[PDB]
Amino acid sequence: LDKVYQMKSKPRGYCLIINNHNFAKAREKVPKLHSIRDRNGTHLDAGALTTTFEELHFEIKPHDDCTVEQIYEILKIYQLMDHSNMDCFICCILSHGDKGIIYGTDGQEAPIYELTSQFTGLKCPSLAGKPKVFFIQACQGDNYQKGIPVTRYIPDEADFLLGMATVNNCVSYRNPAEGTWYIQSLCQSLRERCPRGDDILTILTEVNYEVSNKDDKKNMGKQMPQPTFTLRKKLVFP
Amino acid sequence: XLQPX
Repeated sequence: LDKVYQMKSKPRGYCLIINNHNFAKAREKVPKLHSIRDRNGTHLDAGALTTTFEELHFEIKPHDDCTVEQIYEILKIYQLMDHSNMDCFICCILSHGDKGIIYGTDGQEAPIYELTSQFTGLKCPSLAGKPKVFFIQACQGDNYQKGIPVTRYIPDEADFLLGMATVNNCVSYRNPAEGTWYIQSLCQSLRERCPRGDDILTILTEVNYEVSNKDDKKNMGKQMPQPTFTLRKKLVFP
Repeated sequence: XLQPX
C-alpha cells in the first residue's frame, strides 16, 4: 500500500491566507508600480479557500493587506509556533508578483523561496516529516502565455508542495466578478475530489487541465499553472 | 474584464 501522510488531527493544522487587495502604498512609493491595481475579486478567492479548507478541518488564519515586512513577521510567528499536534501546514498567498517574487501591498518584493524556506525541517522542527503546502496566486512576469490548437533522517527541504498559478515569466488572471482562474479551479477540484479520497497531485493535474482550457480572448492569452513538490508520500485531505 | 496579477 502507498505511503500516505498522517492527516487526522483536529485541526489538521493552520491554513494561512495572505490576502493582498489594497495597493495604494505601492502606487505611492514605488515608481514603476504607480498604476498597479487594487486586486478586486481577491475576496472571492479568500472566501473559497476559507470554505474549502475549513471543511477539510484546517484552522483558517486570514491576514489582509500585508506589506513585505508584515508577511515576514507573520511567517516568523508561525515558524516559531508549536505544530507538534498538527499534521500539516498550508500557506496561501494572493497578491501581485513578478519572476520569483510576490509583492507586499507597499510594493516591496519577497522572493518566494524566502517565504517557503521559513518552514524547513531545521527552521520548524515541529513540522518535520509533515507536509508544508504553499499556494501562490500571482503573476510571475508580464508575458502572455500563448495558445496552440490540439532513526531516519530526511532532507531539510522534504515534504513541500508549491502550487504556482503560473509558469515562470508569465501572467496569471483575476476576474473581479469571480476570483482568480487558479484559486477558483483549485477550490472546485478540492471540493469535488477530496471526498472521493483523491490525492493532491491528482487534484493539481485536474487544475492544470481546467485552467489550461480558459482563454483571455483580448490578448489571445493562456495560463499554465505549475506545481513543484518534494513530497515523499501521497497527500490526501480526508 | 480580466486583470493580471
